[PDB]
Amino acid sequence: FVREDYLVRKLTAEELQELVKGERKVPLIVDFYATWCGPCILMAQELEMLAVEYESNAMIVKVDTDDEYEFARDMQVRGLPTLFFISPDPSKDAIRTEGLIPLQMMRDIIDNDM
Amino acid sequence: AEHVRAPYNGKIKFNEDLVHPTRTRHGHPAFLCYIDLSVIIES
Amino acid sequence: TEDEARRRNWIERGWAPWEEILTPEADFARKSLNEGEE
Amino acid sequence: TATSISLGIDDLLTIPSKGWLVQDAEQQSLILEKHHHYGNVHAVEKLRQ
Amino acid sequence: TSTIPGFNQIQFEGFYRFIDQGLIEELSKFPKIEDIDHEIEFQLFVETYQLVEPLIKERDAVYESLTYSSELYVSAGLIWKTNRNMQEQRIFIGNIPLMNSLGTSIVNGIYRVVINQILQSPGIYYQSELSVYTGTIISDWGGRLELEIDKKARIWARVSRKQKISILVLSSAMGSNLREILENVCYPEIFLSFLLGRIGRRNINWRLNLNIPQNNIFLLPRDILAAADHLIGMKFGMGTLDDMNHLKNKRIRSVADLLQDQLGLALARLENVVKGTIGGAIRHKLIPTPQNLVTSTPLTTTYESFFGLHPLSQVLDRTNPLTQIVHGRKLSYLGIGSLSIHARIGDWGSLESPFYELVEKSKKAQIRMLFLSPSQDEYYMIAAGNSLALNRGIQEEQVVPARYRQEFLTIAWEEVHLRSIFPFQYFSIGASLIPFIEHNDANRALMSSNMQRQAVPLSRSEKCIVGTGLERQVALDSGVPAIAEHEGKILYTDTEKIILSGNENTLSIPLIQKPQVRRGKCIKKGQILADGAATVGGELALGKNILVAYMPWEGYNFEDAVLISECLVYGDIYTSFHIRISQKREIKVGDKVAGRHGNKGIISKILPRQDMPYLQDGRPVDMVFNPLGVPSRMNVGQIFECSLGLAGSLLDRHYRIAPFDERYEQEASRKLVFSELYEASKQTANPWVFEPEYPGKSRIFDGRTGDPFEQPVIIGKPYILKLIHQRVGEMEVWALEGFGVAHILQEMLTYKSAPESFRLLVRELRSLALELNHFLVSEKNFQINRKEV
Repeated sequence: FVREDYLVRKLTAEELQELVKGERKVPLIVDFYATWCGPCILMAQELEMLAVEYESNAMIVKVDTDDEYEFARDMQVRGLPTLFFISPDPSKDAIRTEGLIPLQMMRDIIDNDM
Repeated sequence: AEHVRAPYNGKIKFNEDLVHPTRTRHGHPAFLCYIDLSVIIES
Repeated sequence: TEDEARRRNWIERGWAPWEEILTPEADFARKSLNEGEE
Repeated sequence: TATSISLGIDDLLTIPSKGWLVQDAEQQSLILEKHHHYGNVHAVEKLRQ
Repeated sequence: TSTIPGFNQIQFEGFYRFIDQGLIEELSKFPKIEDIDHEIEFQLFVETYQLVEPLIKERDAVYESLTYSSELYVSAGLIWKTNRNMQEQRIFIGNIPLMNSLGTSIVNGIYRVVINQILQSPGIYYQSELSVYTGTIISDWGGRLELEIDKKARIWARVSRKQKISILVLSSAMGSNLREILENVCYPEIFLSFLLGRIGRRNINWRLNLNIPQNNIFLLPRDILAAADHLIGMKFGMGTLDDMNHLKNKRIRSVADLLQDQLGLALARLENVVKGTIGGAIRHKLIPTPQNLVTSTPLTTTYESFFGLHPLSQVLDRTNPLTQIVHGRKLSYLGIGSLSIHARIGDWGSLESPFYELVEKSKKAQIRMLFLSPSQDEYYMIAAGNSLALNRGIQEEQVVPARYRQEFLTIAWEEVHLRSIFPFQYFSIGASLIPFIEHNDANRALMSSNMQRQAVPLSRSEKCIVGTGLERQVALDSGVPAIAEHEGKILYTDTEKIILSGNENTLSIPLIQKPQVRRGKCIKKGQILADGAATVGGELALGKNILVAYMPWEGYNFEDAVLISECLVYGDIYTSFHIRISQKREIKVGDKVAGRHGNKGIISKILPRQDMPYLQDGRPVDMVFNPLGVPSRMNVGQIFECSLGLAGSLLDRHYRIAPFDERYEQEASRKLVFSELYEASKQTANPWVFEPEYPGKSRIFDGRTGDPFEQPVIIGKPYILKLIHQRVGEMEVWALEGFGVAHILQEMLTYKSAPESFRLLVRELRSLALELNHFLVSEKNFQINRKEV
């Protein structure tokens, strides 16, 4: 076996609707990157580090807005790098963050707001 | 071949009828001379 | 044979001596270079 | 030892008119390249320039 | 494409190709084997080929002095008679040596690397001998075939110096008649007037514009007909001669092709071993399938003799992390040079380099990097210029220096096809590690490479203040640092091991290094865990940043001798460990040091700290180079490295200057250096660092006097590397006898080792049945005394 080089998992918009409708044990982080975007090179590395640091205690996934542009617009995304933190409790409001937020702000949100 | 180079800024002056027209090794037009030619430089 | 090949160029290869309009430096080249290098 | 023969980036000393001379040789070459495209100058003359 | 390739990838992709096809390819050529009585038959069922993993791990094989190898098994049919006299046993065919990931094979305990071989590419070539138009097919077996015209055509094919036949006669022997020649050649009345492997097929098709299908791997007669037709073309001048020495006409054989050849030899030996054992089975009966009629000897001993003896299998130069990489990228004509940083061996054995493509408006390309061999890249206008020129015209018509065919020329961007965008594209690894290389005479680029390949790893290695950014690539690909194999949180770290936990699974990584991770760190898969010898922070760290002045001292730095401070002995700064037991080798008089710029020198003098020259900040300099070396070897780049290293020492900045920064801007390197010198000055309030009167130089003081040397001395903190460490000749005989000093000559040639060697001379001639007889004549008595010989 050779261990896969990346942990942040790309989803389609429908696979994301499935993942949000189904019950979750852990916070879901959704990254709306796009591959032409400069800051997304950095955000992808921050999210890879977050995805290692939290192991199975967070579900970190990404959605390329080249593919799911209308879904990004319906998510009220107004730019990239953008990130949703969706609580496992479905009553709570999700948090959208915009720009390269620090990895410590990601940890803060995941530990204290989700 | 030695190159003669202008020692001063100014206006070249000479009677160009004393010298034969030619095409240089570089395709530039030039004059080819077989005399002692005096060239003025009005600096 | 020059003239037979001239005819063969005209008839088969489609040759004609289309006159070339030259800038005076290109004409000077196309004349002076007939006489020698320098 | 009492002196020193140390070399620095501005101890080297490009001849001041080099820029003009290069500009000269550049402008002629550009003009010849232009005239080579025009078919006034053949490839051997351009090479030799 | 997007990034500098892994340096070992050329080996890696070669070895994987050998596994991915070379095994099938070579096993498929194993024939059915028939006995002498035509009744018993043996064959390998190649479809069952099975490499079982090495049962011994690398670190055990190297310790036990063994070969780290996978075991090949194949099922083998053997019909001992008709009907059920059949066995189809799975048999062990033998050990194939496996590559370790950094590109080396452990063979009998010693790391070996297979050097790449350069050969003349298969195909067809035309030489103008003396005019004697001479065609030559090269098959990929190295077999020549020659064609020639000297006058009036009458093309001969040549087989030997006494064997030439007209090509219509050869074609008749190949079964092609004059009607086929007439139909299949462009100039048939000229012909009538006379009355290879996959790479070879490709190159002959390309060079002759033929369209023979690839499945016709061998030479066809129509290939020779086309070669003669093109030779008539050359005779008329309807073509070009080919230059054999040019890099475009070379191919590279990697580890893949040599290992595959050695599998071919091993299987041909297996064929002889099966034939001989079937013989013993057909004469002594013996036992069927004892394992089978196969021994392990052919493969195992073929590969181990390849590694032991073949000139292209060489012990890994484990001297330092750079040489471990560079060795596996050598390119030898025997069986030299090294592959450029971005070079890739293509699927046809050509060496390909990446070029950005300027397709403008029509096409919708996805990836705009081509990879092109020197055969292709001459038919493109490659520019190396920049788009940073504008005029009352337009950017498209702005001209740049480009390369087309083998020529250099100036063309508009509108004409440019490709751009050579990567800085390191043409450099070897050693050349890429030299900052400001464009300011060093390229003659020394090889030498300055060699210097780094002689640098001893130092205890307390240290990152260079000025670099190029390839120290990272070298550290990563050397495999001397412990790279993580799996993501996770760190659990434990000491001198013996690192421990990871991730994906809720643990991994233990023993160190054979110092841990860079804190025990609380979290690690992504391929990040560094521990630095190796001569790495720091995952950068190559072959040397130390030594405070240096360039001034001629009182001869102890005569012609690149070097003075060092005693502090270099105090600080263990150049203390190495040499293992035999180990010895703590300090730096000594007569040790060799070099900068990366080819500024080598030998330590002649060690002075105490207060005898050194000292700066206006009071610090004594730690070495004194001599400046006459700088124009001797023409290396102005080191003065930049000096000055900017000083800046980096004072600003606490490292610098990673990619080559040819002058492409941005003229004087760009001077601007960087002077800018950072001025920043270091004004931030530290050290106005002597940037003296505007003579920037980069400063006045410095004699530690034995306190007076300043009256002219400013160039100062720096360059990166200095410590390097690794009786015939009486005929020209000495000529010199001694020139001095007439002939009793010394007699001593040196006789009793220091008639003389016994003249006894040998006479005895061997006497053994050739010639009497070399020595007489001397008495001056007194004329007696012919025979010498003792």
